[PDB]
Parts: sequence; structure tokens; C-alpha cells
Amino acid sequence: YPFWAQQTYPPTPREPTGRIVCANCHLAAKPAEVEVPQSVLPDTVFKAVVKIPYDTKLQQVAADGSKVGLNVGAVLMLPEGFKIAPEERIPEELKKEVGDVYFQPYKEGQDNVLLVGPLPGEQYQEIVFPVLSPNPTTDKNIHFGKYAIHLGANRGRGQIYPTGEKSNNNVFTASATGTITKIAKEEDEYGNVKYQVSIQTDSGKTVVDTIPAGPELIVSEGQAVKAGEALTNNPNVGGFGQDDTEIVLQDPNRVKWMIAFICLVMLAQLMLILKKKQVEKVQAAE
Amino acid sequence: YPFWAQQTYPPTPREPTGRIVCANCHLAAKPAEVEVPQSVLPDTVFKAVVKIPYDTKLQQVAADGSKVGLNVGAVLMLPEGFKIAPEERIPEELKKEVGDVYFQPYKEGQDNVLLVGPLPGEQYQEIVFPVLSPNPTTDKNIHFGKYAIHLGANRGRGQIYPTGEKSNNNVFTASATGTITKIAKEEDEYGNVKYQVSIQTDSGKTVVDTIPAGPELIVSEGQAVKAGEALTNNPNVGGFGQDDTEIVLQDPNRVKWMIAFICLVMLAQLMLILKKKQVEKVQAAE
Amino acid sequence: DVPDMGRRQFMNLLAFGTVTGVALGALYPLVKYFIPPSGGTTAKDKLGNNVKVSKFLESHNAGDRVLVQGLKGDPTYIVAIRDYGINAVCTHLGCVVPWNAAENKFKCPCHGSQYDETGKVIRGPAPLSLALCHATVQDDNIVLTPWTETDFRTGEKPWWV
Amino acid sequence: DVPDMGRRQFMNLLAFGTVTGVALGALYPLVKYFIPPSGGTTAKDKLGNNVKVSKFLESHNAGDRVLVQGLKGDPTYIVAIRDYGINAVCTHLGCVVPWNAAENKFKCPCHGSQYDETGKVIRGPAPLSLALCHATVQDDNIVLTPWTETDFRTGEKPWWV
Amino acid sequence: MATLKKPDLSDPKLRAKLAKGMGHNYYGEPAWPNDLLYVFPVVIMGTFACIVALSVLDPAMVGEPADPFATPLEILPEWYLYPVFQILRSVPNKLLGVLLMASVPLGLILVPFIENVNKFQNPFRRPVATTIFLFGTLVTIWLGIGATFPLDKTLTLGLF
Amino acid sequence: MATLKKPDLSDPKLRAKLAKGMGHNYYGEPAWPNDLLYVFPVVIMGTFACIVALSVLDPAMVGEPADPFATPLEILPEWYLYPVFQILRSVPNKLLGVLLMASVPLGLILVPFIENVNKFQNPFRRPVATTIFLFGTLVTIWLGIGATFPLDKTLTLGLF
Amino acid sequence: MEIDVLGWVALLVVFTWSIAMVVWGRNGL
Amino acid sequence: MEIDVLGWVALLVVFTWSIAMVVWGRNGL
Amino acid sequence: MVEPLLDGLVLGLVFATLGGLFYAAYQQYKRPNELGG
Amino acid sequence: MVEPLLDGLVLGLVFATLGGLFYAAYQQYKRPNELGG
Amino acid sequence: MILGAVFYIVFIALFFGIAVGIIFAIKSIKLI
Amino acid sequence: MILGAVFYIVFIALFFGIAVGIIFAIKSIKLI
Amino acid sequence: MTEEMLYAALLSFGLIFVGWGLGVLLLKIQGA
Amino acid sequence: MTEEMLYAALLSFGLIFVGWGLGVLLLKIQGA
Amino acid sequence: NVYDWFQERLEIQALADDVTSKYVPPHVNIFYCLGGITLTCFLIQFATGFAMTFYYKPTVTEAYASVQYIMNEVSFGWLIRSIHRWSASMMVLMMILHVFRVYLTGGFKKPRELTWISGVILAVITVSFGVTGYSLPWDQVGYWAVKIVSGVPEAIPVVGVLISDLLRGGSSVGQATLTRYYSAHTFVLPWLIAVFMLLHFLMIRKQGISGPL
Amino acid sequence: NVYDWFQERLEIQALADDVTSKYVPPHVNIFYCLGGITLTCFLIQFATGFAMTFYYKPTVTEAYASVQYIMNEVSFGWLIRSIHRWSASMMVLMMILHVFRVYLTGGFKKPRELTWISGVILAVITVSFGVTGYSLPWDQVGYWAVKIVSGVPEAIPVVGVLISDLLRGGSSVGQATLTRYYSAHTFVLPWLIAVFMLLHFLMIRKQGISGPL
Ligand SMILES: CC1=C(/C=C/C(C)=C\C=C\C(C)=C\C=C\C=C(C)\C=C\C=C(C)\C=C\C2=C(C)CCCC2(C)C)C(C)(C)CCC1
Repeated sequence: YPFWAQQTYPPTPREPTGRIVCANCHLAAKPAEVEVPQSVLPDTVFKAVVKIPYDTKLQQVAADGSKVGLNVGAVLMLPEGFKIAPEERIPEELKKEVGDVYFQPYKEGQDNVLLVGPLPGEQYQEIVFPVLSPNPTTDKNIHFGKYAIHLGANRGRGQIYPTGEKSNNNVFTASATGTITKIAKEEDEYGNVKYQVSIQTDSGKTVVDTIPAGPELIVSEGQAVKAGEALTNNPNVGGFGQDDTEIVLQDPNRVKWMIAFICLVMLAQLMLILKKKQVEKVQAAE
Repeated sequence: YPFWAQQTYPPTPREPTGRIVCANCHLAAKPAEVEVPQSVLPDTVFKAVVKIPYDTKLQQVAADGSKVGLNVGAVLMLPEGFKIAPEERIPEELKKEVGDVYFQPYKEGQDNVLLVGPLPGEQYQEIVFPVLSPNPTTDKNIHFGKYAIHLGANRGRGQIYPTGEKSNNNVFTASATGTITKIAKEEDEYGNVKYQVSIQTDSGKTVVDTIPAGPELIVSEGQAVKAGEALTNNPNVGGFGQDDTEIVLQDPNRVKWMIAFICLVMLAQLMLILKKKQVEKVQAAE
Repeated sequence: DVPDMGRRQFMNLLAFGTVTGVALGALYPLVKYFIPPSGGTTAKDKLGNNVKVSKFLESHNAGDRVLVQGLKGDPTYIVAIRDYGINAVCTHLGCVVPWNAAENKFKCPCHGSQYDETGKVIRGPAPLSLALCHATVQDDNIVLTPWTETDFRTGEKPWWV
Repeated sequence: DVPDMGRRQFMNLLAFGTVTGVALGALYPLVKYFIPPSGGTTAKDKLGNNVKVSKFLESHNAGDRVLVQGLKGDPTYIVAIRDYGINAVCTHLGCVVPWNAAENKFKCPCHGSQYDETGKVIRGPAPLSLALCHATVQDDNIVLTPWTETDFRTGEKPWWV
Repeated sequence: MATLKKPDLSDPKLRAKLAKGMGHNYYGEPAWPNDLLYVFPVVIMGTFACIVALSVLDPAMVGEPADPFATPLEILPEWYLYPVFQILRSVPNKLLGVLLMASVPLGLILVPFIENVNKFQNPFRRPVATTIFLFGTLVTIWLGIGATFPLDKTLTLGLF
Repeated sequence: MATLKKPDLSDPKLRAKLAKGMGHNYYGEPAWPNDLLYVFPVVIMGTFACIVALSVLDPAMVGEPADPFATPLEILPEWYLYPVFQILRSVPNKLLGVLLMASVPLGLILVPFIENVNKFQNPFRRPVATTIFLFGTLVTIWLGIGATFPLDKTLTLGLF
Repeated sequence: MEIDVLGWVALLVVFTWSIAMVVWGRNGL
Repeated sequence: MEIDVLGWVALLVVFTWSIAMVVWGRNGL
Repeated sequence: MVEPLLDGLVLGLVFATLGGLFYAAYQQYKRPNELGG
Repeated sequence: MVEPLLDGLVLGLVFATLGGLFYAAYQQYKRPNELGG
Repeated sequence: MILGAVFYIVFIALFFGIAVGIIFAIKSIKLI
Repeated sequence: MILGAVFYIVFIALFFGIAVGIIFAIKSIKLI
Repeated sequence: MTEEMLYAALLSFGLIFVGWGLGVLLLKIQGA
Repeated sequence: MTEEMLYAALLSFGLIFVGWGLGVLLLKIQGA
Repeated sequence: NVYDWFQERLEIQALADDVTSKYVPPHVNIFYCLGGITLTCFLIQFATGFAMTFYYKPTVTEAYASVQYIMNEVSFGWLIRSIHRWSASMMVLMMILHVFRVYLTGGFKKPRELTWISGVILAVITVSFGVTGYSLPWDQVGYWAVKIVSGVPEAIPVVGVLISDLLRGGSSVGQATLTRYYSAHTFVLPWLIAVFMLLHFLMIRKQGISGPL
Repeated sequence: NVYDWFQERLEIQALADDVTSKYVPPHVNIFYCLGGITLTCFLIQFATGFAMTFYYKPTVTEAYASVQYIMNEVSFGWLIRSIHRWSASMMVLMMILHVFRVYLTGGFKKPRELTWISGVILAVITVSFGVTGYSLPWDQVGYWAVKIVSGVPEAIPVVGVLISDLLRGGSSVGQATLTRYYSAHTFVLPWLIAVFMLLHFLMIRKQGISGPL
């Protein structure tokens, strides 16, 4: 969960390589998108849209084995100075779009690194961020210019718990090399099923393999398979996705003066061509 | 004394400005010279000559007041790697020139910063240093090239003792502003004369001025002079002097190959002019 | 049915005037660019740090006469700290001038100028006193701001103002 | 009474040959100059320091899989310390390859190559194993020297020798 | 009209030029004022104004400090290097890639000789050439875009 | 002999040159081979060999790290700056020194106009000029050497 | 938030107007 | 300590020999 | 690091140029020559 | 920092040049002209 | 877009008209 | 000095002689 | 990101023709 | 230090004449 | 007067005449501009390039920070550098469109194959500008681009390595690399491009434009 | 063949002819070399200068140490830098002897006063090279030389300061100063000197050498 990134990697969700720590546990891979305007003026509220698409009509394995829908979460790194817009400055139509999203900073201070979710996949297939652009005029250490935004969006249950132990939304290889004899199936009355399995004969051999319910087996009895080969098929239908983009904290005077200069240029060009036209005449009169 | 530089300024005799700490107490100024060869080959003994000239037939004030001859001393900073030649590698004729000079390093390790004297002025008017040039071939951190040598030579008694108190080889200004009444002259039976003097009347006033024997007075009784004006003439006839120069730790292969190339050049030049001569002919035949 | 010189001349001026305009417009920001980015600032030591005023008084010389990376980069002498700093840059050409406790005078070594306990000249080809400035003591460090208040040493306006 | 072509040609060769000689002689040291100054060297961290082997084992990750500014500048993995270092430079193009404890494989992110506990390939367009080298432990730091002894992993000669 | 001067085909000098394919700046509209002094500035000012406009609307970014221990995941050369880069990464024998790269300039050099056989300028009157050009252009654009895809999906451009 | 060609004084073009003082590379020994190809290399190689020789016998030194808090006692600009430096330090009104300095190039510019009055090249046939030149040269050398003395002993050059 | 739009537009306008002035000036292709 | 001397001398010799070859070559001033 | 605007710009100009170039060859391949070659 | 060898070099060449220059003006001021001016 | 289009038209428009405007303006006071 | 002088003479000397030597050598086998 | 590329391509391509036609038209209205 | 300057001046000045004369002589012995 | 002053000595008039005597033939359309636009782009590079040499610091400790200084604190630095960036890409592009016009106009054929060859060289030089500038900010992108290309030449047998060590200042990318690339970008390549631009244009003025289609 | 290949297109022959048609008159003695020696000195500067840009690092933390690196650890670095040093002084000197020959030969008079003027400019440029290079080692001497000259222009009224701030990158000497001086020395001055050297030589080829004495 977004809040496990903070727990295991407190300082930042992003490694020097650009890879986000989510991937460290959500081992699958699905597309992720960000949308911000190309430019924003200083001190303005604008929309920043995260997209986490997936097949809505498809469920995944729950911890015990059920088959529930799946949820989405995300981390969104905006530029220094940027922050979630104050509620009273979010106009209504936007407020409707945003929803009951509990934007929470990665750590105290990092108000531009926002964590989001668990949120219900069905409706938060895309996620609006009302964000407020900083102002170089009242924060002398925030400058105009073009900055990066990094996204790290997920959907579906992870594969490793902050403790280290695997979850059940992945496949369970095989403990040893050789011949198997018995596919049992416990169920201690609290912790559900455990399709137990052993492998033997080769070097003496007797060793066991407990495997949590949720996946499907595509194994059958008596096989002679190797040490670490797929005996469990793959349950995961979620997976993690990244996306980077750029936004321009634009000073309007840069634009206004540029437009001026452009006009001056079109004007000079005119005068030049007209001048040629005058000369094109004189030249006929020779 | 050279050994007071080390005492008051232990790390080095030379300030970042290039000024040597001797001057800090020897306040006068007389010419000082160094002579080293323009170049020396690696691992060679050569002469480095310090000169401290002055009027041999002229004495200065001793501490008590006598009128004894005066002595010379010096600090000589040679380049890293350079050191006083080993006695068995100083050939005889040089050894004769050097004398009973007790070359002593500025501190442990600084074998290229040598202190010299007190030495008798009469004969050590110049001072030979048998020095041995380092070898880049057996000290990989000593390189060929051109390096500086700084000299700081003195003669005659100083003006400040390492304690702070003035000596008697300088003049003694005047303690106050105004009218003087009595020029006494003690002599506590151990510490000699003390031409005592007072100044008064102006602002009430009564204050005294003790002045150690050695100098001559050019003052007389009753004067109305100011606070800090020459009442003692100037005894010093010594003084400090500096001199910098350069020496080239020269690799002989640089020279040998250079000479080769020069010869190749003179050869090519020849061939060219001869070729013109051939052409000067052909051209007459047209 | 052909424009005369005065009319060809009018069109030349109209055109090449506008071109000149565009040129100046482009040349403007290029000029501004080359002028270095820009009362007084906090004072630093050799490495351009910021001096701890505690470790300064504890350890920096009997009867302090000390160099500091002062205002405008100039090394300024800093002598409870004294009211004012003595701007150590010789005023003839521009060498930094050493303090001489054994004479109560500054001496410009380059061409021989001399000064006082206060800056202020008194000899040598140097035609002006060493410059003075405020030295208070904010939070941890020292702060330097320029001396507008006239020269308590000479009388009339300070040459730096 | 005039030299023929063959004699003018002889003098041309004699002269311009000597000129060529001088040119080459001058060009020689200029060429040598541009070739950068130059078994193995002591190993450093991020700032190019030198690593204290004590503060390394005390604090640098559960089941160490760690990057070091190794031989020839190459970042080399350092995994009592293991026999050998794993040269982390991907062998297809040249990206540094991350360790993956959650799979016991190296993965080249650029175009997908994979390796082992030992370097040695096993997937991806990368046509060679990650390079190995000696990691002993002199005085305070670690020392790295090249692996001449053949590949205890593949069999025959190492591609770097 | 514009303003025009016809080839003085009575000038043997101009004819001897034209003969070695080379008298073509002797006739047409006069370059001075007309072109050099009136429209050249329009092209220059225009070129400058477009760049300025782009520079202000989409200014230069500043990336992260280089890290010698951390390879970026995203890591492309500039656009005009895409094709060569596609080639370089997607050809497993390294010396082959280097050679293929050098072949681009070296090849391009040979062109005028290779195509010197006939004397046709117009691309329609040299169908073989114009074809190999368009083919090469296409393969270039293709390779460039391919640089932009993941390596496995690179050559197929993700469609087959 | 050398090898020589006399001015074709029958060529009106050469005469019209010479008339505006300007036909002098039309006659003499031929520059190609003779000079450009045979002795020029001698001058170049010679110039290079002298510098190389000096460079090896008296190589460049490395001074001490610059110290912004410690003015050197010894502190001169290179030799060709001595005169200007003498002027600059030994003239108490700063703006006067700047102006006097600029006067060296600006002055030197005016020379060809100033001395354009007559048409004499030879310094003997322009005694006034040649005198002011030698005087200036002398004052320059003097000032330069003066840069080398202490300021008080600078102008007298230590003799009066 | 639409001085921004005039901004981009001005780029498109000099791009268009330059080509226009070229063609016009030299009666052009 | 007199390969050093040949060293300086060689400088003086190309200085002299160059001027010599110039004069000779162009019969010169 | 990638910058589409630049890329889209490149493409539109590459195809517009290649186009206009063939258009000009054609327009001349076809009412060719005159005034002498 | 000062480097006599360079200085002595400068002087000897300055005076040798000024000399030879006047020598050449003279040598020509005096058997002048011929072949036409 | 739609606002971009409108602005664009209008931007060119003004200028086209300043051109045309200025030929004639210039022309029929006899200057071209 | 004295050794510098001697070397100098001898250095020029050899070369002068290689020159003169080589005209003739070259000349009176008819080459100049 | 990708919407930018298409905008840019369409416009760089098509606006050329707008300017072209605009030029041609300016020509038509001047007469030659 | 100062001995160097004088050496250098004397030699740069005088050696010119040695080379000069040497050139002139080489000329004399070649005949023209 | 003046024309007279200069005419008497330098023959300014002949200069004027070579200019006012070149004519442009009917077949020269708008694409015959691409060369001059490619040049205009470069002059822009030279101006803004030079300007940035007054603030940019070619040191691994200093380079990146000097770039953010020019962006943030230098007057119009953001503009000057944004222009250098854009106009760098525009030069390469206009050069390519220029190569298109040449080829689809047969203007590279006898007697102009040296103009074509010097052009190819110009293109390699320009790409070299781009690659070296790319690495000067010493950021993540620039640094890993160098770390990748610098290794390419090691495949070349006999020399390969030596070549690579030569244009990176040793084994591995580092300060020496940045130093050398900075020399390349602001000293070597500007001179080379100037020479071959000179030859390109000289041959062009001599032979005039290619013929009609 | 080849002469033919090139002749057909470029007219190589005309080039050959302009060369083999210039003659040297009797009055041109040895001092008429001083100009070319002054140039030879500069080419030497350009070579060795360029070479040192491959190791020298224009940073107050790095400059001095890079110089001792070139002296001590770079192959023939000591030679390359000793040459740059000596040949720098030799250029200024030969230039002066060159100015002597011009003046005591009246070769600066109508119609050659622009050759003389461009020459003065060349002399100011060369002195500028010297002054800026002098400070690049960022040692005691170089640093205090800058600290002294940079202040000279403050006497000039109205501007003075502004001029000074411009060529030192602010108030006071420091990193900005070294950065700007490095730009000057290795980028600005090499281009300027090239232009005015170009003009100098062009006017000379056009007007030929001055007349006899
Ligand atoms: C190094 C070098 C060089 C050199 C240059 C210089 C730098 C200088 C020179 C200079 C010189 C070259 C000088 C000369 C001079 C001479 C003189 C100074 C003369 C004298 C004269 C007189 C004084 C007189 C006497 C007489 C005579 C002698 C004879 C006749 C008669 C009579 C008697 C008249 C060169 C480049 C060339 C080459 C290579 C290198």
C-alpha cells in the first residue's frame, strides 16, 4: 500500500535510477499515465490526472482465496512549490471530479509528493489531483521554467509484505529437484486451505512444500520436475506502472513580451516585402 | 637569531606574502643575495652562495653599550628534494669554501629549509651551502623542472626580543607631549647606564622616561617636544635583506634530445638552401 | 509614374527602421545577460564560509587585527568587537595592506603608503583613507553594512558614500 | 650544364625528406601528449574516497550487494568479504545492472539481460558474463586486482583476461 | 515580371560555363537588392522569431545530477541519433554496428560518384535513384521510431 | 643574379599601380619556389627550434597558489607591460593614467595620417619623424626599466 | 490561463506569416 | 654538468645558423 | 529524455519538405526548360 | 615575477633590429633607386 | 483548440489586412 | 663561458664545413 | 505527451500551406 | 640573476652578426 | 567623400560588383533557402554558445550547478540557453531538409561533388556538436549518453580502445571526459566547422547554383 | 589524372597563378620576415594552446592543480606549456620588431593606413591574450595581476565601474573573473585575432609590399 512505501523507504519513493519503490513489491506491470497542462501560470489551480486503467470486469485472489474486485493506489511527484490546492480555491466542477481522495504527503514537508489510495478500482480508474502552482513572486526560491512530474501508479494486490514473506498473488515455484508423491490439502480452521506437497527418493530425500490457496494448480501427481519450476500458475492480474511528464511554470510577461517581439518581426517583414515591391516597379521603368 | 624564528613562528619562516619572519624583529634593511647555478643535474652537489655584505670596518652597540663587531645569519629555502650534501660527497675544494657552518633544518623534516648563524661577520660575509640535488628517478614524487629559492639574510643585532620588549639597537621616541626638566643617569651596579628623563607642567604632569645606554642623544635640556618624537638618534647599522631566484632540476635526456632536434633542424635548413641553389642555376639557364 | 528619391527614401526608412527595431529588441536581453547578477552582507573567512564569532574571539590573535572576506568581496580588517571594519585594500593601486603592531601603522608594501589605528592615510602615494564600515553581531556570525554616516576621523563626506 | 630531372628530384627528396623528419619529430611529443596518462587499485565509494572496511560491514545492507568505484573506474559489486567482485557494467551496451534479491538475478534494465549470483549471463541480448576480480582486504581498506585465473564459472578463458 | 534577364547565349564564356553545367547565376532576377537585401532578412528574422517563440513557450529543462552508480531507465540520445541508435543496440555483433554506422557518412559520400552515370537532376528522370532514396528514407524513419520502442517490440514496431 | 625581373615600365597597368604607390610585387626575384618554398621553411623551423630550445633549457615554473588575503611583495606584469605600468602607478590622478594609456594605441593610430604630409618612407628623409620616434622609443625603454625600480627611485632611475 | 494560448498561436502566426512573406516577396513556390 | 653547456650552446647555434642560412639563401641583409 | 513537440515538428517538416520537393520537380518535369536550359 | 634572460633577450634584439633597420635605410638612402623606382 | 483557432484567425487577418491595407494606402497615394 | 665558447666554435665549424663540404661534394659531381 | 506530437506534426505540415496560399493570395490581390 | 640579463643581451645582439658574416662568407665561397 | 577613400586603396568597387552581378534563376525556389536557414541556426548557436561560456563551468563539481545558475539567476539566461537548445535541434533539422533539396535536385553532381563531400563532413561535425553539448550539463541524461557512445569504438580492432581513451581522457567517463568534450564543443568543432563552412561556401560562390529541373 | 579533376570544376590553376606571379623586390630584406615570424609564433600558440585545453580546468578550485598536472604527469606537458609560455613572449616581441620595420620603412603610409590600423588592433588583441593567460594558473602572481588591472577602468566616468564589473563578472576578482578570462583567452580573442589577421593579410595581398627606400 502507498503507506508501505513510506514505511520501508521513508525518505523518498524514487531511486536514483528513476525506479519507484512500489515496484519493489508489486512485481507485475500495467500502463500508467499522467496528464498535466503544458503550462500553468503562477498561483493557479489546475487539474493533474493520473490514469490506472485495467479490465474492470475481472477479479483477483484475496488473501484467503476468494475472488474480489481489486483496488488502485498511486504516488505522484510534482515540482518543488506545487501542492494540492486549498479546498476553498478548488472551484465546484473540479471538486466534483476529484472525489473523496485522501491526498497525503510522503513525509512532513514534502507537500509536492502525494500518496493516494487504496481507492476502489471501479471508480478511481482515473484520479484527479487539484494542484496549485507556486508563485516565484512570493517565494523567491521558486523559479519559473520547465519541471518534471513522475508518476508511479498501481492496481491489484502486491507480492511481498513489508516483513519479507511472500503474499499469495504470485506463483510458488518448487522447493527441490525430483520426484513428488503426495498432494495433500490442510485447512487449520482459521487460516484456510494449504494444498501441501512433497518431493523425494533421489538423494534419500523427504522434504515438504506448503502452498497457500488462491492460485490454480497446473500440476498433477507424481511429476519429476526440477528445483524451482512453476507448479502453481500465475494469479496476479494487477501490476505497477510509471509515467513521467513535464509542466511549465510560465511567467506571463515572458509570453507577453515574446508576442510583442513576434509582432515587431511580422511588421518588419511586411515593410521589407513592400519595399521590394516599390523597387520591383522602379526596375520595370528601366 | 635564526633560532628565534623557529621559536616564535615554528611552521615556516615565510608568510603568504613572501615576507620572511626575520623582518619581524630586524627592522632595518640591507642587501641580500643568492647564487645558484642556472641548472643542476639530478643527484649532484653544487654550490649555493648567500651574500650578506656590509661595511666590515664599522661596529654596533652591544646590549650594555660597548661597541663590538656584528654577526650574520640567514634562512635559505631550497626546493622540495634539495638538501645539504652529505659530507663524504662534498669534494675537498668545496669543503674548504664552506667552513664550520652549522646548517640546521627549520623543523624536523624540512631538510630543504636551512637556518644559519650567528656566524662571525668578518669571514661569513658570504656563506657557501653545499647542496645535493634530488633525483626524480629514485623519488617518484620529485619532478624535473624549474623551482624557486627564497633567501632571508641578516646582519647586526635585532630590535625586539621574542618576549616583546625592545632591544637597545633602536631609537626610543618619547613618552609624552610637552616640557622636559631633568636628564638624569643611573647605573644599578649590574645593569649599566640609564640616561633617565621626565616631561611635565602642561596638564599637571610628572611622568618619567628610562632609556637604555648604547645610542647617542641629540637631545638637550628643557625641550618642548611632542609625544613620540626622536629623542635618541639611531644606533642600528645592520638590517635584514631578502632575495629570490630560480634553479632548474634538469633531466639530461631533455637536453640530449633537444640537441638532436636542433641538429636535425640545421640539417634540414641546409638541404633547403642548397636546393634553392640548384634551382637558382636551372633558372639562369632559361 | 515612378517614385522619386524622396519616396524610395521614405520606404527605405520605414523598412530598415523596423528591422533596426527587431535587432535592438534581440540585442537588448543579450546585453543585460552579460552584466553580472548582483545594504551589506554577512562576513566570511578564507574558504568563504561564515565566521563563528565565538571561535573568533577565543582564537585569533593578541589584540585582534584580522582579515575577513568583507563587503563587495574586499578583505576588511576586523578589530566585544570594534565598531567598524578597516577596508584593507590600499587606495593607490589595490594591494591588501598589512597591519603593523610594532608601529601602530598600516603600510602598503607595493609603493609605500601608511595609515593609522583607524585607517586614515598619513604617508605614501595613496590619496585616500582605508574605508570604514559597520560591524555589529547578528545571531551566530558578524554582519557588515556600509558606513553612510560621515567620517568620524576626517570630517566631511566619505569618499565611498 | 644543367641538372636533369633525376638530379633535381634527388635534391628535392634530400631536402623535403629532412623537413619531413623535423615535422615528425615535432609531431611526435604532441601525439604522446594527447594520450591520457595511465595490477589493480584500491576501491572507493561515491565521492571517490576509499572505503573503511569496518564501517562497510557494520552498515551497508542485509546480505550485502553493493556498488563500489572499482577497477578502471567501473562500478563493481562487492558481496568477511566475498572472494570476487562482480563488474556491474552490462555487457550489451553499457548500463550498470541492479541486483535483485527477490529473484537471485541481475537484470539489465536498458534492453533486458539477466545474470546470476556470480555474474554469468542467462538471458537478454547481452553476450557475456559480468566480469570478476579479486577482493582481498589490505590494512584499512579493500584492494582490487584483476582476475587472470580462468573463469571458475564457465570453464575456458575469461573474455577480459 | 519579377524582374528578369535572359541567358546571353551569345556570350561564349557563359556558354562554356553552361557546358560544364555551371552558368546559372548569370541570369534570372538580380540577387542584389531584390533577394539578398529584401527577403533574406525576412528569412533570418523569421527563423529567429520561431526559435525565440519555441524557446519561451517550451524552455529548456534542467535534469537531475548525473549519478555514475545509477543507470536511468529512460535514456535516449537526441532525435537525429534515433536510427543509428536503433541499429547500434539491435545488432548483436558490435563491430558490425560500428561499420554499419560509418557506412552512413561513407556511403553518403560515394553517392555523387555512383549517381554520376547520368546527368539528370530531376528525380523523375532517375527512377532507380529516387526509389532507393525513398526506400532509405523510410527505413531511416522506421529505425528512428523503433529506437523509441522497447527492444523486443522494436523491429516489428509492435504489429507483427 | 639571384634571379631577377625588371619592372615592365611599358605596362600601363603596372604604371598606374606604381603611381598610387603599389606595384612592387610585380618585379624582383620570383616568390614561388625561390622564397616561399625554400627559405620560408628555414625561417619557420628556425623560429620553432629557438623556442623549443629556450623551452627546454628554461622551462615554465609553477608559482604558489593564489591567496586573496596576502599581497605579494614582488608583483610585476610581463615585460611588455612595464612602461604602461610605470606610467599607471607613477601618475597620481587615476583618470590621467587611464587616458595616457589609451593614448598609446589611439596615438599610434593617428600616426599614418599625421605623417601622411610627405611621401617619404626612408627615415633619413624625414628627420623630424625619425627624431620623435627615437625619443619615444627611449622614453618607453626608460619607463619600462623604471617599472623595475622601487617607486621613489623609479623616475631618476636612481642617479639624480 | 489563455495568454498561454495567444502564446502558442503567435508561434504559429510567425511561422505562417514568414512563409507568406517569402512567397509574396518572390512570387514563390 | 656540461651537457648543460652543450644545451645552451645549441640554442645559440640554431639562432646563428638560421640567420646564416637566411642570408646565404637570399644573398641577404 | 524525449520531447514530442520537437519530434512532431521534425516529422511534419520532413514530409512537407519531401512533398513540396517532388511537387517542384514535377511542376518542372512537365512544363520544362524554356529560355535555353 | 621577473625573468632576465627574457629581458636581456628583448633588449639585444630591440637594439640589433633598430640598428640594422637604420643601416638598411642608409645603405639605400645613398646608392638609391635604380631600375625605376 | 477552438479558442486557439479563433485567435489564429484574427491574428492572421489583422496582419493580412494591414498588408493589403498598406499596399493601397501606400499605392493609391502613388508610392508603389 | 670559455667552454661554452669552444663548444660553440666547433659546433658552428662542423656545420659550416658540412655546408661548404656539401656544395662542392654536390657541385663537383655536377649537381649544383 | 503523445497528443503534443500529433498537434505539432499536423500544424507544422498544414500551416505551411496556409502561409503559402496566403502568399499566393496576397500576390493575386496586388496583380502579378 | 643580473648576470643572466647581460649574457642574454650581448649574445642575442652579437650572434646575429656572427650568423650574418657566416652567411656572407658562405656566399663568398660559392661565388655570387 | 569615402567611397573614394576606400576605392583608391582597396578597390571596394570590384567587391560591390561581384555582389551586384550574381543573379538568381527561375528554378531556385524556397527550398534553396534551407542552406541559409541551416547557417542562420548556427550563427544563433555561436552567439548563444559564446554567451554561455561566460557562466558555464566545465567541472564535474561545478558544471551542473552553473547550468542551474544560468537558468535561474542570470539575466535572460533561461532564454539564452533555451535558444541554444532549440536552435541546436533546428540546425540539425534544417540541415537534413537542406540535404533533401540537394539530392532531389541533383545539385550534388559534377562539377559539385566536393560541395557534396564537404557537406557530409559538415553534417558529421554538426552531429558532433550536438553529442558533446548534450553532455555538458553533467546531468543524468547527458552523463549516461556519453558513457554509452564512448564505448562504441572499442570494437574497432587494433586501435578501437586507443581511440576511445583518446576521446574520454582515459578508461571510463569522468572529469577528463568533460574537459575534453568541453574543448571539443567550444574550441575544436567551432574551428573545424568554420573551415569546412568556408570551403562549402567558396566552392558555391565559384560554381554558382546547380541547373534547372 | 587529378590536376584535371580539380581544374575542370574549381579552376585550381588560377589559384596556382596568383601564387606564381607575386615577386619580391630588391628592397625587401630580412626584417620583412618579422611579420611572418610574429605569425609563426601565433600558430605555435594556437597549437599548444588548444593542446592545453585538454587538461586545464578553469575553476578556482581546479585551475592551479591542473597546471601542475600538465607540468608533472602529462606526457610532454612540461614542454607544451613551456613552449606556450616562451612563444607567447616571443610573439609580442617579434610583433614589436615588426612595428619597427614598418615605421622605419614608411610602409604604413597611403594607401596602407588601414593595414597599419588593423595592425594596431592586432597589437591590442595580442596584449589581451597575454594578460588573460597570465591569470589562468590562478597562482599568486596571476591573481594579483588581475586584481590590479581590473580596477583601472573605474576612473572612467559614467561607465568605468560597469566596464570593470563586465570584465571580472562582478565586484571583486573571483571565480566569475576566471571564467570570463578563460572565455576571453580561448574563445573571444582567438576569433577576433583571426578576423583582423585575415583583414591585415588580405589588404596586404591586394596592395602588395610597400615601395623601396
Ligand atoms: C631569430 C630568428 C630570426 C631573427 C630575427 C630577429 C628577431 C632579429 C634580427 C635582427 C638583425 C638582422 C639585426 C641586424 C643589424 C645589423 C646592423 C646593426 C648593421 C650595422 C652597420 C653599421 C652600424 C655601420 C657600419 C658599416 C657596415 C657594417 C658595413 C658597410 C659599411 C659601414 C662602415 C657603414 C629570423 C626570423 C630572421 C630567422 C629565424 C629566427
